[PDB]
Amino acid sequence: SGFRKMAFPSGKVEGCMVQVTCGTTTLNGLWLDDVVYCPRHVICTSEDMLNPNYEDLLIRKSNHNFLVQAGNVQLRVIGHSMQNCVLKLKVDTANPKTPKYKFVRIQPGQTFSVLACYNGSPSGVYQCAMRPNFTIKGSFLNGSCGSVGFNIDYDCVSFCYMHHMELPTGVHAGTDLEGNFYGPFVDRQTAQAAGTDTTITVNVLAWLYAAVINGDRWFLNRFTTTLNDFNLVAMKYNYEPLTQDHVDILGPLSAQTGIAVLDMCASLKELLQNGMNGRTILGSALLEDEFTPFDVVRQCSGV
Amino acid sequence: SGFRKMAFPSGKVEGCMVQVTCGTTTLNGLWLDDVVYCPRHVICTSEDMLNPNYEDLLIRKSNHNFLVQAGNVQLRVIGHSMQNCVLKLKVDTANPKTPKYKFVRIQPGQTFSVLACYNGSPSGVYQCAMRPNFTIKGSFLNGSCGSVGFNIDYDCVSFCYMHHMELPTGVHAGTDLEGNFYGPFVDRQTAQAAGTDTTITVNVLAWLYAAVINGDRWFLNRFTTTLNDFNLVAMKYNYEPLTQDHVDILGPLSAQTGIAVLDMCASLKELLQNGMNGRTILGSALLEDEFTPFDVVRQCSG
Ligand SMILES: O=C(N(CCCOc1ccccc1)Cc1ccns1)N1CCc2c(F)cccc21
Ligand SMILES: O=C(N(CCCOc1ccccc1)Cc1ccns1)N1CCc2c(F)cccc21
Repeated sequence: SGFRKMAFPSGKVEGCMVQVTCGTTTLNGLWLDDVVYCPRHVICTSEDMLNPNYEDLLIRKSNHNFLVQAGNVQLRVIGHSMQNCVLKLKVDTANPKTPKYKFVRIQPGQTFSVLACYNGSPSGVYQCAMRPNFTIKGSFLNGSCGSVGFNIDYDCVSFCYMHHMELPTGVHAGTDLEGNFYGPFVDRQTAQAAGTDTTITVNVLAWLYAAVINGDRWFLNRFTTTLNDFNLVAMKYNYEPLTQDHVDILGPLSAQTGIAVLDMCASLKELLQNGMNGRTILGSALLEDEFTPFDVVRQCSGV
Repeated sequence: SGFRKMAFPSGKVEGCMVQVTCGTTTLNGLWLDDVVYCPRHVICTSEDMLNPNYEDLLIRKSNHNFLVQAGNVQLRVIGHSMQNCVLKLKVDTANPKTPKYKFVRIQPGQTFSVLACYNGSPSGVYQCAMRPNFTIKGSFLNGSCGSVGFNIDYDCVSFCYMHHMELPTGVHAGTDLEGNFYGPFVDRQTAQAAGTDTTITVNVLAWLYAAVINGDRWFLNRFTTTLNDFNLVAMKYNYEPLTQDHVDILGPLSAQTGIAVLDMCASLKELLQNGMNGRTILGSALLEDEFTPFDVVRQCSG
């Protein structure tokens, strides 16, 4: 019993965090095998950030202009290249703590754990969702760039996010580990702003299934809905469209609980209309959208 | 920017988690040097749990009654003893990944990270507070017993909690690593209930200071209160009394924001009475009480 925002155990990632310095700029890098990955803006001054030409900034650098520290130990850089918005530093030592890993690009609505780091030293771990507007609602201060997001499956770490910047609303933007930004954002100080965000409907439905599994049914009703009528209503509350794919993904939870997906949809419609009337669902007074169907299954009793 | 419930990185503790089996009962243990710590109820059958005589149940056990698995590797048990409600198994191998550590007992209102584990295998990490009623609002299924709570300072792990049981309301109870329970609970399956809980006032005020630091300001006011009048309100709404010590601990945040604690109390006083006026504070439609003043400073300025 209980239901918590739970992160993956972070130890496999902790052993990969290093500090990268170029000039007066320090941030975090990810040391896997003999490569360190970090945001390419490490090669920029503050002045450079308005209109950087990364090709021109990088060609002026030699390997020894990059200082990489792994705990107490300096790693020697013996090569560098840029891939999209990520700098890849070849080092002369393979990380002996490299876990089984892959690089994955996630889609909006997917969750991951973030290891927030400063000066190559891990500070804290929390769970995030990729918002529909391609931002994350993290907790990051100056010095956090190059902190990573990940999932773990068996003993395999799937890296999906690297932190690059803060937007004016206090949310965060970054790239996959191939250096491609999530969303329309750029590693340039421009007037970019987060789009108006929306609620991740499939996740809210998963979390309502979690509430049922943990023994709460107060919010159900005697109605059903068509998928189209559900979407017409939900969109009036700035909820994401629910697709047939989402309905399919919810099948196992439907089966475990005996509540048809469109019957849970009718429940959600009524919750948006009514509020909670002084009640809570899994300890929350609002509808939670940062647990995926997978996350509910992961955490909840299968009974 | 941003404000998130954050756990400590768990790697130092991951390297200490093992599986302990006695008969048909399997749960998690903590392997530090050549000793494995786990709940003593591992020595019980389901029948024994109704009215266990732990003294007798342990005397009847030998080293050979215990299996300890560290990953793929069986550790041989070469000694056993009990300290309060914790079983200590001496093993033939010192854990090479033992961190610098201490055992500390925490106070209600204090926070810690939990590494939730099953079959000696870490599955997830989250942040908890020790509630005033000495329970924790965790997330634990069968097989989680022996999962631990901890804080980290520099390179030193301070272990403060070991999971023992679930209560009927779905909250959790356990011990410090010396086997002393938090709260008026016993390791027997008999009728037990969480006391009516109360809200950790100093933590709510800390979180209101966090909201101000993150530019959430709407609940500030000109109008203020006394400690006495505030505490009359606190008592009405099942909040813990606010002490002068609490007021002192919040001093940094008072200074940073220009908002006196008793002015923030009047804000909180209005929120408990008048409510939240449709609104949210840091994305919450409840008053959050599981961030300490230290946790806010740690995350906002660090
Ligand atoms: O948002 C930030 N910074 C760093 C600002 C200083 O950037 C620099 C950059 C280079 C040298 C010295 C200083 C503050 C953060 C808070 C929490 N997370 S990152 N950055 C860093 C990268 C970036 C962009 F490419 C575009 C817009 C903003 C930003
Ligand atoms: O709450 C639990 N259990 C385990 C029940 C099986 O206990 C046993 C114990 C021994 C042998 C066979 C079976 C369910 C949990 C859910 C989430 N966290 S623990 N326990 C185990 C210990 C305990 C007490 F000392 C007093 C009351 C309840 C419990």
